[PDB]
Amino acid sequence: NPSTGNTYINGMYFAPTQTNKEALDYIQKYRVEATLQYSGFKDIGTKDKEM
Amino acid sequence: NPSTGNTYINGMYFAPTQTNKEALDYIQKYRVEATLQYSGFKDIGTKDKEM
Repeated sequence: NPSTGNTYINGMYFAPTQTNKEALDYIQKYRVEATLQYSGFKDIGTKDKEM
Repeated sequence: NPSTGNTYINGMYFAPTQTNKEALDYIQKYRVEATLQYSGFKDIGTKDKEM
């Protein structure tokens, strides 16, 4: 954000290395709870991963 | 920064309020010391303001 840049999040990854290429596959859904900007710490969805 | 949101600093304004137009125009130089990128907490100069 150009004004008072605080790098508001757009998304995420989870790095693949040689080993976890089997372990990152069993996780199908992702529940996230975050702290937004104008309100506090809300519970935000469980939608599927994006890959 | 493009590869990782880290927001390296470039400069530093000081906001002029109605009640402090005398104090800021009184200060000529500014001595700075911060955490650098690859070096440590070095000291860097005392150069004049730039207005």
